Amino acid sequence: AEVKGVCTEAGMYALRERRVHVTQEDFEMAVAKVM
Amino acid sequence: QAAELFLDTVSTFTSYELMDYKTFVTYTVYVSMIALERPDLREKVIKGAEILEVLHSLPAVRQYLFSLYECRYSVFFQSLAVVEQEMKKDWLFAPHYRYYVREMRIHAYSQLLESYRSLTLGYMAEAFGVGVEFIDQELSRFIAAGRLHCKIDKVNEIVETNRPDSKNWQYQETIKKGDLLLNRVQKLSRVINM
Amino acid sequence: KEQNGDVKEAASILQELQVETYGSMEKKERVEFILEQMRLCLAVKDYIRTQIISKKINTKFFQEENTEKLKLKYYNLMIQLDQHEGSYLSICKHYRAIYDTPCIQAESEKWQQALKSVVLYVILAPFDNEQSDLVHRISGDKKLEEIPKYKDLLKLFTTMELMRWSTLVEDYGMELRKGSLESPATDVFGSTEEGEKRWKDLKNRVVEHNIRIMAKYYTRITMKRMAQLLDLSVDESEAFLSNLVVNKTIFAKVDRLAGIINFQRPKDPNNLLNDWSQKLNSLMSLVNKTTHLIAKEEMIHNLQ
Amino acid sequence: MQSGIIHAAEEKDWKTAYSYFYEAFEGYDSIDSPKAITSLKYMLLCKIMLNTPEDVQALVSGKLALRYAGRQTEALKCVAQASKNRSLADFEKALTDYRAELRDDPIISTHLAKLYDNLLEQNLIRVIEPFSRVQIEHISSLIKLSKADVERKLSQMIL
Repeated sequence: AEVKGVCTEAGMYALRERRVHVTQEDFEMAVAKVM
Repeated sequence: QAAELFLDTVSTFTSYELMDYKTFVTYTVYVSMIALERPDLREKVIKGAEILEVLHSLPAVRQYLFSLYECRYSVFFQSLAVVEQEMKKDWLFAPHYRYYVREMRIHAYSQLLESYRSLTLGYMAEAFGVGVEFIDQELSRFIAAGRLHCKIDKVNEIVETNRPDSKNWQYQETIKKGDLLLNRVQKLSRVINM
Repeated sequence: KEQNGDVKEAASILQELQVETYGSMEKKERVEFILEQMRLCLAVKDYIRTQIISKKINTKFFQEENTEKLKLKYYNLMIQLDQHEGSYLSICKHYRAIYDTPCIQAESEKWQQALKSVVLYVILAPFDNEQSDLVHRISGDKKLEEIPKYKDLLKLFTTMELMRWSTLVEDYGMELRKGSLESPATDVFGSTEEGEKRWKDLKNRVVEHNIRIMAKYYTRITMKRMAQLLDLSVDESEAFLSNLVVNKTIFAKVDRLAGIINFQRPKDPNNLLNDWSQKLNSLMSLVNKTTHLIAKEEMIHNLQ
Repeated sequence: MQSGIIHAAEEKDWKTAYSYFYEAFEGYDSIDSPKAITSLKYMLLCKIMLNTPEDVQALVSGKLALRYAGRQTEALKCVAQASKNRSLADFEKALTDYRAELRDDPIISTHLAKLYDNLLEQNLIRVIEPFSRVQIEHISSLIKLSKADVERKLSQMIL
């Protein structure tokens, strides 16, 4: 569940930085936010 | 549509089962040159970070694309010759290499002629590195085909451009496509009625 | 503080007060306090502060009797603010409001000067629907009759015809910018930096009027003639026209090579056929009207 | 602030850089440092680079930006006015006025080239708008540039 939340929050970070592709930085920030 | 899809998936390409990223970017650059207009080409290919990095890796196709973009002529033609050779070698592009080269030559001629009311065949030949007679015959062939918006005065060699309204092109395309679809509809009608 | 100089600190002292909120204070004293605020703000040369303070006065208050000095001071401060800003339409409105003051209404010379300022500033205002309506009302004003020349100037600026700035200056200049000792000449164009600016603006308004008239009457014109009629050289005339075109006040395509200007937008088939169909509709309506007239005359002259 | 620098130092997106600078300005708004002035400077630079110079005046006139009037924000005000006027001469005048402020490499000297290019294009558009057929020499005389350079730029714009 936390892994899925990390994926979703990486998508949300890619959204916040208006952009079409989720990136390594988005995944990093998603992990940091979720944990 | 090939260029549209390739530009969509340029930054997310992972299908190595088909071909390497180098070849993928090569194909993307080719289709983008032959399909996209100057603004879209500038925004997508000439400035896309991934395309620029892979073109830094590629010594030749980068030169081809940028020569086309920034109007360095006759280098566009050596590039077009080499790319034509590899297109003919390639199985995917093979039964379209002649068409692609013809379209790219037409695009280069149109790009050179767009921003000038007249342009001497001598200047055209000097820009393209080719001879005056060859460029004259090529230009006349394309004008007869109807894919260039100019005429050429031969008694005193000079290419004079014109601006036909897009309504004429749209009418010609409408007549052509409607003729194809009307032939199909009539064929269906004969098939059904009897 | 002000009597001791140091006007900025006195200003600050005043705007520390939110006099608009004090309920017990009478309305007249509240307005006087706000006017003092505005006066010291103007002295400090804080026009933004003066404007926002001015926004705290309800002009309706200058109608319930005894409000003569208050309204005159308010509108004079508004005129000063708008002059320091650059507007002319608001100055015209404020001068007209002053003209509407009984105190100015009496003492004939006062309303002479007030109406002169109103006319001058409505002329100076750039053209638009609001300015056109204002000049319409000012011309409709009856008391213009007393002043001989300013009514004529308003007539010239409201007439749909050209007017050369040379003859404008010759006929009117000597009795607007100076002169008229018998009837004091307003200070709208006085020999001071701001008066020079206003005179240049009047020249610009004259040129704009000429260009508008030429735009509406001409299908096509040459620069060598447009400049001649605008009393400018070819370069200044074409620069003015380019400024107007860029601002989108007037449409005009300038073929510099042939020295031509055309004010007609490119012909659209939709527009052409719409004009043709409107002509046809008007024709049908006119034949209906004329046959009704036929019936009327036949009724009158047929029975007997 | 560092993210807003790195974005628009790598170019690409300017709206995200403007958002980063706005957040940095809110953070630096005298709450914890005096760098709010430079954050606002970068914010105005992003707003003008976005081809939206009309917003700079409101951005500087905002209640919170009102208390930052100075040689650092008025310079960007002048640059925004030049961009609105599409007047390369006025842009050069603003640079000459605020040379050190706008050219002492405060992470804007790398963008003055783009400013010059886009403003030159806009000024050419403005000068050619009231014309159906004009001399290139006349355009050069109006925009203060060489005939060959304006010819090349006009050809590029046409293409």
